[PDB]
Amino acid sequence: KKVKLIGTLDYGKYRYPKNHPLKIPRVSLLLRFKDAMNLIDEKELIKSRPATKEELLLFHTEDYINTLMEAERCQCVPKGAREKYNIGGYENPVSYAMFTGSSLATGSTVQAIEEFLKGNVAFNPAGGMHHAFKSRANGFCYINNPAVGIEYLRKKGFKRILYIDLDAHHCDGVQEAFYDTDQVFVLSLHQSPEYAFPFEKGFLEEIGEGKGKGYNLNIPLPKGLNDNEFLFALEKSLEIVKEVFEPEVYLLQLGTDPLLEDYLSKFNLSNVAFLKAFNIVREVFGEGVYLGGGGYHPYALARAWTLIWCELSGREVPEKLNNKAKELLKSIDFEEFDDEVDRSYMLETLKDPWRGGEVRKEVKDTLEKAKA
Repeated sequence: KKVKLIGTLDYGKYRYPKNHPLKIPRVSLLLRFKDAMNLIDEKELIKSRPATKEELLLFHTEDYINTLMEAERCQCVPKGAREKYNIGGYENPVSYAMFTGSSLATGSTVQAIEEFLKGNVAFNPAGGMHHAFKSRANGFCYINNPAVGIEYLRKKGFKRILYIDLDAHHCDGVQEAFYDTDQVFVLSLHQSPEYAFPFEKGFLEEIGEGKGKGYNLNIPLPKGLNDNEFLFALEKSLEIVKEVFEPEVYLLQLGTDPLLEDYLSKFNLSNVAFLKAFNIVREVFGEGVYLGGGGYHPYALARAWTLIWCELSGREVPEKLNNKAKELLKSIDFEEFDDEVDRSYMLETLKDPWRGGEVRKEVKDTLEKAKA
């Protein structure tokens, strides 16, 4: 069984614009970072390929896909598309990430699935664009690779597919996509919509509809979440899923936004708890298909996914970053949101110290209601 990382430095040329949180390098940064740390070899890397039109149409509608292609190459917001497809605003702007970069991340998810089906283990850090809808952009996402991937598996004959989303934001796009079926089960832990995007979905009472009622489980969590609370919630929710669903295969999305250093979440987790969460899922369901996700702090993203790569790859995690790696991170013009918190300590070690605490009653209550 080989372990593979799907990626390419080309993502670096399809960055979001200016002000946008996705302006920073991410998968290209991960690749350069693992290379600088000498934690990856050429034969472990599979070059990302674009999703084909056919693969895209496994989930998205033609008119929507055609609009993304036209908007991108002509660099415009076609008449009626802002309203109809949610394209053009600050959130889902016109850029080359809208179709080319998105198609590359999505093809990489199909590649990750292809590798898994060959019996190998793969990680597509560019994947996990979980907010896009069948025919509309949303939450910085234009193409929903998790949904394309799940439909890819359904076409292959899988009838029990589990999707687990550990990103700090709700996979509203994925929820809608499989809300109606009992063939797919979606579990998402995320900041409560009472205070975080998408605000409109992500509540605990959304458990599906029709045949799929009972096959969607949202675990909304509070501000200031610590490591113990996140892992408590994870272990308990996995038990709920396990008692009701026996997956033939599962996909796991690993956005790094739940970390303390990422301002896009009110969660204050450590990279080490992030790593334990990943391993807890594997202990419960064995090996699955691994995807990236939201993560908007370059240092946080790089070190955390590096822990994931080291776990999968079977190599020891160095306790410190070498010079090439620190200089790489320092070269990223990022600018911390808070004028000065000082995140330079992140350059001094790969793993951060645990960030635990007591498990609040709120969290215990949510999981108890989720069970019933």
